[PDB]
Amino acid sequence: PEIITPIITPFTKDNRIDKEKLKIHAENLIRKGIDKLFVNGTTGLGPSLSPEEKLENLKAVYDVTNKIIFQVGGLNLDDAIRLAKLSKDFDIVGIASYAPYYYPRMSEKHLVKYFKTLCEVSPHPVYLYNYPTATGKDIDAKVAKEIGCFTGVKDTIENIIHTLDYKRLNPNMLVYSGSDMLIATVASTGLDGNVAAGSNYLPEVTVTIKKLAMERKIDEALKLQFLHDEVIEASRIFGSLSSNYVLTKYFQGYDLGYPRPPIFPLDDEEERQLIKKVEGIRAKLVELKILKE
Amino acid sequence: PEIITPIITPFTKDNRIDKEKLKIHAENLIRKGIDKLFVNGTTGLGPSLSPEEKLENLKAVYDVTNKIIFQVGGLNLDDAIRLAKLSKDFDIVGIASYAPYYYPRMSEKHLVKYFKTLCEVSPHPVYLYNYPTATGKDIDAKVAKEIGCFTGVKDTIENIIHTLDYKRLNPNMLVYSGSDMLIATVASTGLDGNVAAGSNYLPEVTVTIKKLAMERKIDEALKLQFLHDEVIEASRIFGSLSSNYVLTKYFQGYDLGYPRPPIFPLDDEEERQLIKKVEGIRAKLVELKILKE
Amino acid sequence: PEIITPIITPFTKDNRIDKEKLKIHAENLIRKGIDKLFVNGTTGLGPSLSPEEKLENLKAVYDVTNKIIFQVGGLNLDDAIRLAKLSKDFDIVGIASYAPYYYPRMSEKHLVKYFKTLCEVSPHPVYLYNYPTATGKDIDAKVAKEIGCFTGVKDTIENIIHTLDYKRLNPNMLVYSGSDMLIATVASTGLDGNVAAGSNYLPEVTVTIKKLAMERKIDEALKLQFLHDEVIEASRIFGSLSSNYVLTKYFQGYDLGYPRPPIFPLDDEEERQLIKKVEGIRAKLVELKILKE
Amino acid sequence: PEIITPIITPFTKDNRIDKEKLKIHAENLIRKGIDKLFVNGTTGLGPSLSPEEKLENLKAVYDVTNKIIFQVGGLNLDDAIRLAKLSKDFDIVGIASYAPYYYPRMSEKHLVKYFKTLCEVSPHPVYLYNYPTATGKDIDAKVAKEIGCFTGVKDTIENIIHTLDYKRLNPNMLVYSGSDMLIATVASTGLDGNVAAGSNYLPEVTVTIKKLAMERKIDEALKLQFLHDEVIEASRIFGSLSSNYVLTKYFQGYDLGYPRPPIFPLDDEEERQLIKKVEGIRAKLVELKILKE
Ligand SMILES: *[C@@H](C[C@H](O)[C@H](O)CO)C(=O)O
Ligand SMILES: *[C@@H](C[C@H](O)[C@H](O)CO)C(=O)O
Ligand SMILES: *[C@H](C[C@H](O)[C@H](O)CO)C(=O)O
Ligand SMILES: *[C@H](C[C@H](O)[C@H](O)CO)C(=O)O
Repeated sequence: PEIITPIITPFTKDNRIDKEKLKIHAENLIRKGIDKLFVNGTTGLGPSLSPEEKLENLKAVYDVTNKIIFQVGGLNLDDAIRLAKLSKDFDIVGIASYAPYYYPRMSEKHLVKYFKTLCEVSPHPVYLYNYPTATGKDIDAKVAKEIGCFTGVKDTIENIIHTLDYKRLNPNMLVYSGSDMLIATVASTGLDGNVAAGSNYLPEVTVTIKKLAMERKIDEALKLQFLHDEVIEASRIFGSLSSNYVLTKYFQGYDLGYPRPPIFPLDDEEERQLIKKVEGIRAKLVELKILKE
Repeated sequence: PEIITPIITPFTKDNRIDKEKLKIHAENLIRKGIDKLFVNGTTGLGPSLSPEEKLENLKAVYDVTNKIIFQVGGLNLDDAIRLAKLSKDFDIVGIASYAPYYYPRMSEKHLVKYFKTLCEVSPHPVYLYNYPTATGKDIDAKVAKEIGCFTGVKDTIENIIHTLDYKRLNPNMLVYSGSDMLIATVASTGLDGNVAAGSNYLPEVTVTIKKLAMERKIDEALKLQFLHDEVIEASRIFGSLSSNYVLTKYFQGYDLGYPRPPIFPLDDEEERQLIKKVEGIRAKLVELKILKE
Repeated sequence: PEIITPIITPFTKDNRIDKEKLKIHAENLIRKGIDKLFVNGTTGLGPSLSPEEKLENLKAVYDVTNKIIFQVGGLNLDDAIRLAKLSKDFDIVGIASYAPYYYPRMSEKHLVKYFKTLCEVSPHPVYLYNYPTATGKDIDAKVAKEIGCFTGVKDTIENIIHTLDYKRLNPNMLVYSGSDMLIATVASTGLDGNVAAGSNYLPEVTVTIKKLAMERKIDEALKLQFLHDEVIEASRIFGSLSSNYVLTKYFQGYDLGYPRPPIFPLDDEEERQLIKKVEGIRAKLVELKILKE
Repeated sequence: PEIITPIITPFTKDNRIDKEKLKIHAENLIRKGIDKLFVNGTTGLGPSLSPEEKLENLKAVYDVTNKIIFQVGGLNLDDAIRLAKLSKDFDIVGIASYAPYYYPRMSEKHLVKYFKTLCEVSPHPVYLYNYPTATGKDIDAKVAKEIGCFTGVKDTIENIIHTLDYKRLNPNMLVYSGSDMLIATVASTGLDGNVAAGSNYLPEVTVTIKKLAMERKIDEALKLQFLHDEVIEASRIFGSLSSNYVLTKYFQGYDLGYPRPPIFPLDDEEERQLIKKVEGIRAKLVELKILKE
């Protein structure tokens, strides 16, 4: 199974993508063993990016690696098709899309038509990004089977039965969990890996969890998974999407600029409180030799 | 109380806004007794419009009327602030925003900041568009009070206790329900009216439910409310946002072109089946003299 | 429209029904203008009562009045049938049942059969007690129509569109809201009344809101409804079912003993903090001559 | 890890517990390798049982094996205390309780006090039965740690993150999933097993999944798990609690009488239809040498 990072998008204080900070982060993740990078995902604020900015993300990360799944979805199908077509010139792993968001109670037929349209124009394997809480609707294993053209799915949902059903109904699909908390379990249970937001700031931890689980060191894998869970939980206190920038600086040492408002940066008081929640974990990880310092 | 129309956005065959068609629709709404037009709302596919398109919509409708509430919200706060500022040379009723959508679990602090920012830059009264199911979060009476700068609220929620609480906690605030099914009830119970999607295609009915209820003719208001409910229900069969276009052409006699995919137009057969569901209702309304021929 | 009290079941210090206190409570409710008493409801802790105790509550209240709806539902259909049958010697308004609770995913067919079974053996008119949050299932206007034998419905739900639909789909059905916060609205919108927990302790307030709304004094009815809402809200702080006991003694001047654990009594401090939250309101109602003091 | 059966309670035509049938089923389960029996659980319709019937189930099952977890909870705490103190004379594994069900919005303090009360009187280890959808309340790993007296937990929830959390926050606690669909996964990931409704009718399948997973034959375990999932899905067509009876007689060859209405028995036609849905699965199981024929 693989660890895939939904890469954060660094923005400048002028609210533009900071390409040079993006490349440093991408080079580091690849160096520390991350298999592939998911670009324009939730963690990268994809829904806050214009199509031009989605493409800009791909270009900059493509300077570092071709190990990329390129998220192109949105509420203007013509723009999503254009991005899909444009990816022809990049030797990447796949494109992806979440379901059309915001609008409640979209028919099954319309949702299927949306995805099959992307498949029809896609010059690469197409990944489903299933995230019901964010998008307001579910594209479960049976609907995915009906769409019929997915190479893989990232299933972000608090229900592993739901995730296993993709494998059960679609044996040749790649099936990933969107949870950092499930890296040990997913590697234990025959699933294909994790697109793990926490691998932005602790790629070492997520890779080592997966390694230990593969080795069938399940108790050791769980011990480390449970320390990583505490960092995930600390990140959620002030808002994980914002906290991810702070934790990446803290653990990896380079910064990633600002998020894009209304995803606001943590203020000084919030940062201090976040660091006090994780510095002990950071000590344990250095002790364990997972982190250098 | 008032009937406000979240006006449909007509698109051409090639996915641009049909400005002349939008002006015809707007003019007919005003002439048929609609009080204001809520531009770039959900019914208008506001989340699917770039900021420039949001501005185009305001300019087209403004050629017809200044009775406008201009919705400017989005996931790029620099863009919504720009739209808010640009509205200064339009003598309109107000600007509006839904909450930042898609991203789950955004903090009270951050949501509060987003809306206080818009109010800080706004040259007009600001209206809250509260839509928990689409945006994934709720800006209730309490949070509205803490933001402290809203002139009015559109509450799209089935819970009328929730809507009544805006008035309870903010006595001066104008408070509209986002439901077509609650026109008689809103009018009876001391609230300020409805922002009603179905008034796009049946403005005569929604204006008449309001008036009946205003005159304490509750049984009659309800009779007509219950008829209108059947039309809402039929619009949901193939997708209300797509169905609104078909109903407007059917009931009002002019067309509004296409929605924007992934809000896909109904096909011929769905159009036919939709019309069959509402024929006998059209007939009742002609007979009641609410509609002509 | 009516105000109906889902009467509290006072328990003794050794966890038995206090018959004398229940008769004293029932006399006062009837004296103060309450229309009917709903016995073994949620407020009465019906699900915590054995079938014997549910009969005992009926016998006691019936000493005071004929104006009783007798709730008999439970997870043993034979006991519910037996309570239905035993009601034949009581000259009461009707019997009632919530849907079978606890077990999720019960089929529509098995739900219809449970209610049709009770209608088949009932010597009295049958009222639907619809409470989806408590029971885990919804018996909506269309399901009620399918069951076909309800004389009325109490709909405890935060969605008045849902409550209105009972009237729409079943024009002869009596339709009550289970909300205290909706007394002004329900009377202004053509529904039949409220089965209101808060009328245990403020029957005078509930009757007055209803009267003011009936007389079309909506702003007066709201002002009063909004004050009542603050009392409801205070009661939720430490748990409504437990607080109702404390409030009834505070406002009506007699003791109602204890709830039945695990609905635990308020402790001295909770009781003191609660009274502190409503004492300003008690003063205002005295000043308005709604409460005599 | 273990497979624990939440054993069905067989009822006679006249709605009493069929002791002899219960004993035969209990005996067969143990002989087929089931580790422990969970008595008066959801599958055994415990909320539909009086305290006297809960105790009668314990006595009959105790004739067969002492490997019993005795579920005692309900909405009368005195009766649950009584059942707990009565279990003193039985040399069994433990007692258990779900949270007080039906009543929404019970405070954490009241839920804690309910369980600690049962812990203070228990003559055996105490197990948490956590079932949020059925009871309306979640007693999560943090609340479990606060209560402080649980030897183990049965977590009936699809979110395995939530189940792993009990282990994380309470490392000495026995942690079981209530899902039949998570048997391979739970065994793989270092949890203690499953309390599986489907082990009533396919005990041999559930124990083999567990053993395959234990042997790290994940693909083989999943294959069998996926077949087992199809029987669970089939059981849900006409209602799982009712269907469990028909499947047990079908797969195990003896009958378990009747459920207790409103859990109504399947009819002849529904039985025929269910069997036709699982026939082909039975053939697969025979071909895999799990079942004889
Ligand atoms: C995917 C990873 C998950 O969707 C986020 O965990 C959900 O917050 C991504 O694109 O970030
Ligand atoms: C426990 C087993 C689970 O609670 C169910 O199988 C899911 O409803 C039980 O006691 O039946
Ligand atoms: C307002 C009306 C409601 O928001 C929608 O009708 C709900 O679908 C609007 O902006 O369209
Ligand atoms: C009816 C009152 C409402 O059903 C509950 O108070 C809602 O909590 C009853 O029987 O109490």
